[PDB]
Amino acid sequence: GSHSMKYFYTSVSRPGRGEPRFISVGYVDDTQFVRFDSDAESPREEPRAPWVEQEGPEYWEEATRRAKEAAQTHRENLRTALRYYNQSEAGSHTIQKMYGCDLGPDGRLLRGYHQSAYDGKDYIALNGDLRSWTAADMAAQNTQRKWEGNRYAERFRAYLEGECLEWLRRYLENGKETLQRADPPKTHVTHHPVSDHEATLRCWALGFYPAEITLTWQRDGEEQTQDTEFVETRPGGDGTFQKWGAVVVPSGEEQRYTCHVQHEGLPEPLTLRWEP
Amino acid sequence: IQRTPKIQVYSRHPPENGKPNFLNCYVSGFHPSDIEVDLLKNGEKMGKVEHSDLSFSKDWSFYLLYYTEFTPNEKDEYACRVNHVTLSGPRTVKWDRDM
Amino acid sequence: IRYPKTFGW
Repeated sequence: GSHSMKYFYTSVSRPGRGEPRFISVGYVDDTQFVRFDSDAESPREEPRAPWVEQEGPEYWEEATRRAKEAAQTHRENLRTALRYYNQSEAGSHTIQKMYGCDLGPDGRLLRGYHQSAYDGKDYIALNGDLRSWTAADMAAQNTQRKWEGNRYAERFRAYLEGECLEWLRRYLENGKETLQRADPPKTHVTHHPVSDHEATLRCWALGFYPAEITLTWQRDGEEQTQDTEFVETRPGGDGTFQKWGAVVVPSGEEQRYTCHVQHEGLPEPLTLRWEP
Repeated sequence: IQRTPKIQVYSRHPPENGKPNFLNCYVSGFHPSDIEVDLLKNGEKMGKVEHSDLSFSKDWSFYLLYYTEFTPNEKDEYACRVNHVTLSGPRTVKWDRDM
Repeated sequence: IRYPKTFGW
């Protein structure tokens, strides 16, 4: 039911401290499976998921090769950027690049991604049509023009519909019981008095996958945004995710508030009340 | 552009005094990637603290997960200390079992 | 699997 594979690239220049640091990670949906760090004691593509370890040496050698090539080219892009924005070589700068493909249920390509930022701001991104590019500024227009000149969008499109999908399906089959799972969130409501006239209601959602989830509070059956605090979805450290949503309530109205939780692993959405 | 990091110090499982558990400090939405994170028990750096591989989200902001094994009680205090260029000195967030 | 070619800016 719609899956995704994405690669994340981060190159940071560090003047005086040698070559720029290169860190790239691979994800299937919300599960990391590979990792390459130029500052590792023996830089190479490493497995971070149990279901990818079964790949033979050829896979790790090829992956290491591609990762290293990406590192070199990124290092060249740093310099090219210094020249574009007319910046000093004594300052630190960062290039980030995410790309990947979305496997639709019909087995065909659903979505394509190839976007990159410089110093935390959009630089250049592949458009939804997977044929044209969008440049964020003047400097990126050079990259856009020269990428159009050598038909890169098409070349990346060949990968999107080729190796990307094939290997995505492969990963999906090999890690079926962990990637194609829908673990529902363990939920409960807690009560934390703020004073004598108020109290915080906290709705918990623990150990669910994937990270996609929805938590809302309602007063008398009507959604409430006032006096609510929803924290950013956080990882469990074991491959799961957590999230809680709190609401400040007048003492005595606790039973008029309900928590609503929507998740893929839930047969039907949950309506929770504080059970002392 | 620079962004201030968000910190969430929490446990993997609902904490029970005397029961082994996992302490997590989740730092997100920061930039650049240069950052220092420490897990502290009673103000002192814990023994074995590790972190996840650097990654980022849609808005390009980075996020990291630092973690260690801890067994919570009533007398001990756990916290997470973060240092970043956007922070005026180190910021320390105590672990609250209610959060 | 990673993308073989890397585009220069």
